[PDB]
Amino acid sequence: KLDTSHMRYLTTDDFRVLQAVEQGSRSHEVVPTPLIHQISGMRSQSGTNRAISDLAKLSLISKMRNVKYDGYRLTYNGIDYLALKTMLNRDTVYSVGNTIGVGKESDIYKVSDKNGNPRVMKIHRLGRSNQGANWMHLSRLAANKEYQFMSMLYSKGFKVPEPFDNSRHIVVMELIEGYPMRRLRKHKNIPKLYSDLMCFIVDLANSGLIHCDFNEFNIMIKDKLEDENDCGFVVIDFPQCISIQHQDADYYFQRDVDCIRRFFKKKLKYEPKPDSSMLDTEGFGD
Amino acid sequence: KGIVLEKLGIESKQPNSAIRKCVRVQLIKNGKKVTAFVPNDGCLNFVD
Amino acid sequence: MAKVHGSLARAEKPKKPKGRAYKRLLYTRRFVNVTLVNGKRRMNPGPS
Amino acid sequence: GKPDKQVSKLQRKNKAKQLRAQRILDSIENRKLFEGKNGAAKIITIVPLVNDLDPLDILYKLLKCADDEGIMVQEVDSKRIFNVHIKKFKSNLKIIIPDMTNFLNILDCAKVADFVVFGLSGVQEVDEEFGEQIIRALELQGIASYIGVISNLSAVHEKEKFQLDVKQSLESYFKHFFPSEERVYNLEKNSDALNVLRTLCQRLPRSINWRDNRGYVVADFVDFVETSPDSGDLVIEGTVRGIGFNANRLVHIPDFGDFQLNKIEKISTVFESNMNRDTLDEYAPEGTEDWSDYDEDFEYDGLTTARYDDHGFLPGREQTSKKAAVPKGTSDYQAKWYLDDVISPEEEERQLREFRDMEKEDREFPDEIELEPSESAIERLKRYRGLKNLYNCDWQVDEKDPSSPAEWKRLLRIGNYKNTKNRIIKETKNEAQAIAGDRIRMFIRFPKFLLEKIQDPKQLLFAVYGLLLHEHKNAVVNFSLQRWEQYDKPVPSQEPIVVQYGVRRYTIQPLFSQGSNSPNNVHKYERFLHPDTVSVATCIAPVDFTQSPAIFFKPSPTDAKNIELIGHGTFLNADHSRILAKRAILTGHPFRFHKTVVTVRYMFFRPEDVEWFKSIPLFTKSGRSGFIKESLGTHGYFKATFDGKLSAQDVVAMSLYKRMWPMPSLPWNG
RNA sequence: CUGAAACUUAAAGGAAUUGACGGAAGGGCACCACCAGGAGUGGAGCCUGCGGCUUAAUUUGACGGGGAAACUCA
Repeated sequence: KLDTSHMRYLTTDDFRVLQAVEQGSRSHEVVPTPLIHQISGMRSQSGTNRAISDLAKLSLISKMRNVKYDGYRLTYNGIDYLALKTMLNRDTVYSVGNTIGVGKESDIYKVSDKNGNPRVMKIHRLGRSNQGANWMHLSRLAANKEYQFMSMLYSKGFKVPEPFDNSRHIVVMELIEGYPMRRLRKHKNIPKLYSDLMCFIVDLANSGLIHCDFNEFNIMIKDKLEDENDCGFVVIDFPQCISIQHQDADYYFQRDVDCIRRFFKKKLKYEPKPDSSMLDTEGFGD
Repeated sequence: KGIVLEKLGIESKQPNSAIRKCVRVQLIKNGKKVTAFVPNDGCLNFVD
Repeated sequence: MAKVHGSLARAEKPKKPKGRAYKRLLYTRRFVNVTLVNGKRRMNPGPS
Repeated sequence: GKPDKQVSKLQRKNKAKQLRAQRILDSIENRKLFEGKNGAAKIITIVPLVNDLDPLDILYKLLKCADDEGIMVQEVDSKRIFNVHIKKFKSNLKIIIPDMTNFLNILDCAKVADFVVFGLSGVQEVDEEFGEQIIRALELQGIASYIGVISNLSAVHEKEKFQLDVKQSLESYFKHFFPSEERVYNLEKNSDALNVLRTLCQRLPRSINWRDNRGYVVADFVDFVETSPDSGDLVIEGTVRGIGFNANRLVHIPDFGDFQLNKIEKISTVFESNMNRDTLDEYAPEGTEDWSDYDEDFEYDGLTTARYDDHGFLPGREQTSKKAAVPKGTSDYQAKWYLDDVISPEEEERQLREFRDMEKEDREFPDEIELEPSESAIERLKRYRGLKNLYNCDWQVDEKDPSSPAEWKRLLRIGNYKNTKNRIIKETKNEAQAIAGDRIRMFIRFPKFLLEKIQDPKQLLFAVYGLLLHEHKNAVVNFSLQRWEQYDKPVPSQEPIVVQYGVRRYTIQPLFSQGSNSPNNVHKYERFLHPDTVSVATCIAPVDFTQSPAIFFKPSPTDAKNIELIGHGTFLNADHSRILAKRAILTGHPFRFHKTVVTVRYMFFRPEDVEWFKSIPLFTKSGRSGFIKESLGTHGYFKATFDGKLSAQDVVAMSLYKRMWPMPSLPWNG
């Protein structure tokens, strides 16, 4: 797994050697000893051997010798570490870790900055390990496309939070002091939030984005004040989104409307007095 | 025979990092300048 | 290091024989007293 | 572009005759400094290496081959400095005798002389307590062309076959410290006296680089002109030697200090000191205006954690809402449960053996320090920083300190010394008003009260040494340091030690370190001198722009030679960017052992010491880094993790740094 | 067409022999894989194990016969 406490055991030369490993591993399949000795551009063999041994005993570089072919292999934790070093070069990550929520393909920790403000993170471990290149490359491109999705959702006035960076497949997000409806019990002004939550579906479908897994576990509700009870609705449906040009959007849309009416008729016992938003008006809206 | 000029801290990487403690020397008889290795000193405290 | 000026010839381990007696000592080291070590001829043996 | 060259035979002989034409031209122009009719000055210093020799006997034996009785008849009565002209080789000589009761006087004799002549005894062996250190100290202060010679070879048995074995013994001794020459010559032989007289007349002496790049005058006549009742004008009549003298640059006098010039007068033009004078101040007032932009005024009182926030934690906020509940008699736990709201020779030997105990423990445990349970490390370690790597962290020179000397702000800061010294030698060869080899009348602004300390110029020397631009101005400079042989006596980094670099001597308490090159120019402060290799010694001292060698001593008047010569070195650099920091090590024993976490014993004695020191990394003398885990016990017991698995024979160390600055300088007299 | 030199460099090259690697291909052959289902988990409360938080200690590894107020207790 990922144990982030071990990369501060490394010096400047150690992640210089790790940068040489990630530079040499993207040109060939397996990088041997002299390409790490030459691509790094550093003085001695001894320092390269010491840095490679430092990554080896921290289980970051796997030594492999398949019949007179010495070579080295990057694991998940080493590329997590070098992505967090090039995140440190962009002077924003400072102190990391409380595991809140373990997804299939993205695990959520709890981080901070130099300013000390509360933030979180999204790692991406595709396959969990028979490491090749397709798994980590596909995690990297998935993190990149959800970063452009994340910035496009934040840039258009939605109640979707602020992105910062897409440092390889390591995605650093703002913490939101928000509660799910598993924790939430009763609210004063339920029809106003129901109006906001059909209007969110309306302007997503006007934008052309169809969030499909729109269950009770999706909605994160921020409590800004305790005396006036200000609210904000955070929606996490990023890999399950589908475009408006797809052929199967109809039962997705009525499934979203049917789930929100059944969840608001189950817990809060509130019924929709206006009619349901159907697919064709939103189709002409985009 | 020569007269020394400078201190050359050349770094020379692969395969052995030689921390080169060597002296630029101006010769006497012809007036051109060659580099020159100083042997066996760990400190080069002798050829000032 | 620096010799005292009384080096005028006119007016610790035991020392090691030189010249012909050293050739005597090498002969009796190698062939008079042959050290049979592991089927071979080991010069300078350690603790073994 | 240009075609190939086919050099002919005639072009080759034109090449050879042109190179030898210009080369005989500048060899002659180097040899026309020594026109022995009027414009010549050769300096001979004859020093004998045993107590039982008289140097006037060596003078007698040398000049009996020149066949002039009347010069000696003048020279017997009461004279010590002589100006002998010879008609045998047509050269002008000036011969300097030393006073044997002062070592520094012999240093002053041979540091000005173009020839150093070493007298030797064929009867008594030379002293390993007097004459060896004469040889080594003159050797390390710089010698030109030298002559080695004997005078007691008649006092041994009169058969010459015994005498050549003595001559070979002197040759083997003199080869050990002077390998440029191989023959010890005899004054008892008349032809050998002719040979050594010929070599002292004709041969070009080699140039000592530091003294010939500032210009120096030896003085034959001293006179005084009264100008004010508190200060007047010295008159110096001598011959200028070196690069020359300018009326604006300052001039150093040995055993007197630095003085400022009034006017000059050549008799073989008259020049004066204009408005471009170098002021007689030790700190330049323009250096106050140089350090105008302070950057780091970081306070240490308002710090919850140590100064590791560039490489460690976040500042932790602890809003202490202390409310008191009063039932009569209550511990902290119940009060925490009630009001929670959520929104003199004896002294010398005494200091000798305590300091020798300090470097023997410093050799065994390098820089550790012990903590008692009674003493708390909170007020002890305010000013320390616990940076993980010394050679990667970002310090700065500009940071302030309440332990600052106030004259650090008024310091002369040179960016590149390499361009600066080449620049200062090129203008001090350019606008030299008087070139060398001229009889000069030199006038010195000089206070009246120091006139008792001068001597007769024909009984004692009067060496006059010029100094360069801003040489009187102080800076932080550096010196190399190598200890002398058979010297095992300790030196720490805070005792008064007088440095002889150049002709000035200055008492200093020098910082000791190792010259390992750093990317951020930080170095390890060592408490004592390293006994093995060449250490480095930086301090606050006046600057020297010729890379003169430095000899290090303290005056010890217990011996007849009233000097304890410590070591030697060379002026390396005048850099303010080179900074020093000590390392503090706090020892600790790993108590209990486990696959992941290690309990450490006897490190601190409080839990909040661990809480403050939660950021700083741990390292092992076996070569393993580590980090702390949780403050376990109330007696400073804490848990810690490591890179691997350690045994009971390893020790946990902890590095803390605080910045150390150099100490100022003062000149030494006597 | 004729045709260098300074300088730099311990290999450059020819034939031939094996094959880790394949995300080339083709077979098997599996409910720790799928289809046909069934029971479910993940949704609710509670017990336990790990992590986290706190502690003076939450001893502690990756089920440790590690069931549990003294003991086991480290």
